[PDB]
Amino acid sequence: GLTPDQAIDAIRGTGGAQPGCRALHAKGTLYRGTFTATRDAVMLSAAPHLDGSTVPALIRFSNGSGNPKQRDGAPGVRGMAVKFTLPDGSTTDVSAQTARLLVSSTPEGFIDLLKAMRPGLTTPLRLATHLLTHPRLLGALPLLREANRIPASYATTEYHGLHAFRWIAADGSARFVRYHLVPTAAEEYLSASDARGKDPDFLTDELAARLQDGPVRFDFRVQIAGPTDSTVDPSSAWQSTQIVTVGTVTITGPDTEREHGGDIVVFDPMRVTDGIEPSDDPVLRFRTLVYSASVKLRTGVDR
Ligand code: HEM
Repeated sequence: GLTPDQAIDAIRGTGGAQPGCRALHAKGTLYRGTFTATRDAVMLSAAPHLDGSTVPALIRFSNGSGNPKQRDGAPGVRGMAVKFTLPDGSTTDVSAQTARLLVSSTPEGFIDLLKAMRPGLTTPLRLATHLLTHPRLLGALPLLREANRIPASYATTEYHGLHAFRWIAADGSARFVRYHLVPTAAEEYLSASDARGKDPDFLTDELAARLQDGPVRFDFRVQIAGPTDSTVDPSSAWQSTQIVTVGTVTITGPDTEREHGGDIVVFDPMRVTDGIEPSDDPVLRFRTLVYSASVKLRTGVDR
């Protein structure tokens, strides 16, 4: 179907894939913190970072746009990606953003919507046409709106991993889960009016001041799949309400140790670890390949 390079082309054609920048989620900042799982998390997965010990956590908050100069006050998706360092030095990532469900069940559908939302030219028509070709999306309009809200702070909105992951415990038991990173701070958003007058990078200024005041916390919750919940379609709503907090990410300040010299920081949803396996999700599988392409472009090195 769609190839990694074609995805990058589509992204570039919409304003992303800027020189030296992540093709998408170009604008973002790194923060330092730690993660500690609840005592029962070990019953769900044998992953080392979920055994109750405290591990290092690198967090990047970003704007989904491919434009590194994207204004924070403009409508748009926000991202929160976390990289956990394990005892043996290896790392595992959790990638999440503001939409509750993926707009499409396939990489092809996603890219088509990305292009339909390209220049402001005839966007209304292009989007309308896309919707007629993608009925399911047309029936969840409120979710598309929710995904592009303007948060008062990166710390005052929630993020979702969307894809299902298979969590396997030491006893060999397994369950499929979807990731949700929820703030302990009250959720808060800005009106179009208030957002309009904000500085272009008001979210990073806000977060810097917020952290100076004290740590920021996000609870890591997993939604456990129900009997008819699809483990392969991230655009499909789940009926399960079996959602449990498995840990907390405590962020204490901006990072200054990473992305210097030749250090490359990439949050890949496929970077799992023992006790966690990716589902047969086509978008999930496609992402690692597209990210490798995006990284190669911004760094020059490939993997
Ligand atoms: C098939 C569709 C998708 C494509 C083509 C895509 C592409 C990209 C690209 C090119 C980047 C910049 C990567 C880099 O250079 O490090 C990126 C970043 C990101 N993507 Fe996706 N993505 C897709 C779907 C998703 C989904 C469904 C999520 C939801 C969890 C997501 C969450 C993120 C996040 C959180 C980042 C931020 C990375 C950071 O701050 O370092 N992406 N994506």
